[PDB]
Amino acid sequence: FVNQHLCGEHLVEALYLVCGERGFFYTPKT
Amino acid sequence: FVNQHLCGEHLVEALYLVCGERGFFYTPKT
Amino acid sequence: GIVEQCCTSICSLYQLENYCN
Amino acid sequence: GIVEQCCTSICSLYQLENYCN
Repeated sequence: FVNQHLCGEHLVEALYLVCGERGFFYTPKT
Repeated sequence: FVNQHLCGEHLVEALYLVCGERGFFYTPKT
Repeated sequence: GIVEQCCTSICSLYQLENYCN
Repeated sequence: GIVEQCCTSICSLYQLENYCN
């Protein structure tokens, strides 16, 4: 079925989109 | 001969690639 | 963390937003 | 900032790496 999980690069794009001007911190750790 | 500017979503992918396991802060306003 | 809630499991809009600055 | 150094202007690998944690 379609996938609803946000992983790797997609998680970072989601944070970019959603956080907007607020920005965010990210660390690819496991 | 392609655009050499990193903007928006592309800026975030570059950071992801380049920073690797170090991680980063993405603060667009500053 | 975000990987656990969003990648391993599924997160809502607010769980995700809670990781913003 | 990163937007002006890299988006508005062009940045080198090191200027970009300077925004890593």
